[PDB]
Amino acid sequence: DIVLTQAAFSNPVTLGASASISCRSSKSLLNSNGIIHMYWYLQKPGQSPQLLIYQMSKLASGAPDRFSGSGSGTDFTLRISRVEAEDVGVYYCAQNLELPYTFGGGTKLEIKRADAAPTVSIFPPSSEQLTSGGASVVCFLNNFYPKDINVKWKIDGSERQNGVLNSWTDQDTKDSTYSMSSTLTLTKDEYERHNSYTCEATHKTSTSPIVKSFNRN
Amino acid sequence: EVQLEESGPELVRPGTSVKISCKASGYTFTNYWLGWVKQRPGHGFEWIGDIYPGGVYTTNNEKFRGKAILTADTSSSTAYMQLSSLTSEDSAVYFCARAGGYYTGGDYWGQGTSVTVSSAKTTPPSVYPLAPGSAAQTNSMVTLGCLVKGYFPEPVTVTWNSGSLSSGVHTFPAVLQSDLYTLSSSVTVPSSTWPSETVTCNVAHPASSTKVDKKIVP
Ligand SMILES: [Zn+2]
Ligand SMILES: [Zn+2]
Repeated sequence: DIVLTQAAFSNPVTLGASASISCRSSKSLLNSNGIIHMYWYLQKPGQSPQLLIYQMSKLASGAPDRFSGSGSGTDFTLRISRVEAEDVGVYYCAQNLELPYTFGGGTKLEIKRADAAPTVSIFPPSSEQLTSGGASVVCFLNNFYPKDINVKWKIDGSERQNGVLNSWTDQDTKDSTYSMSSTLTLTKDEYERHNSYTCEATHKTSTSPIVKSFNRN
Repeated sequence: EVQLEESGPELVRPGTSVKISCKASGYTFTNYWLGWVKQRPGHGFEWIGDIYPGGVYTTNNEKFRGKAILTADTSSSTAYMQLSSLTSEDSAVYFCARAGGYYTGGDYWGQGTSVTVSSAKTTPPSVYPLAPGSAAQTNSMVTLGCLVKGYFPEPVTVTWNSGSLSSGVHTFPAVLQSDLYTLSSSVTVPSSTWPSETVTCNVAHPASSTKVDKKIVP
């Protein structure tokens, strides 16, 4: 099987600057008929992939000319003259020279922007959930950058790691930030035995973690 | 305009078979190859095979031998892919794409079809409102939200005010636990507009033919 190797990530790129994504093939993709069976696809979060470059260096219809491709037949490069915020996503190289046709692992492009502290919001269980014996405490940590962050939950001052479910959004295609949701799910029984609930965030924009909390009463 | 319309999401039990469609329009159906690719949650792409409706020739990925077969109905300009002896390894999103011409890749793509292979039963979502509790949340902007819990299978569609409220919205990827999914969605709006201008989240779960609207009240 032909193996296409791509880095999983690229260094954060400054908006408006040039960027390059490379892909290496385990064997030449050049046909005896002179055709290079290499393509570049871009997949944005929650969308279908889009073709950017076909036959190594030909610009696909519907793709902006900010994108260009080149290569030696074995090593390939996708270039972006001026990176825009909406360009964030995963870029894949692919080949159909031989069966089975294969794809590279994809390279995620990330935009570099100014640091931004997360806006934290904590929410106690709703009356409706409690009625069913459940008690989920929700904490939103929105629009922060860089992506590196750590959330800690404390009940009555003691850390609680059990029953925590976290989810992250991809880099926003407009403001280039990241957002995160953390939910501590307890039973009503458990929830009612304690008083203070706290959501703590450790991010490079603050020496002390950003804290948000409430008291059941 | 070239369009490839794929059939809706599927929840099927392992050991059975499912057949998904790709209705094409906007061009001569019999003159271009249509291909199919597989994308598992959090993974890349896997090519399954291509089909040429004009003679009905197919090129397949032998890794799926005995698992997939491609067909085409010329009278309806529709391509089909049937997957058999299903297991959770087959749970993924399948896309169909048109090949622009002579080795010019997939220039047009369908919206994808989500297939979940599981023995688990379909369960509608419980939607709980998330309104500012005990701690005056900001003052220039205020964040509200909805917690969607205990549903199966994926996916659910979340909108606010039936789609008219879109800026400042963050709908997070669902997480699976104990055979049930949980998702959340937040929306940040101007403090001077709420609660005067109502905010309601709408959660649709086609699988269970259910949709629930929850208005967020102080
Ligand atoms: Zn935001
Ligand atoms: Zn306890």
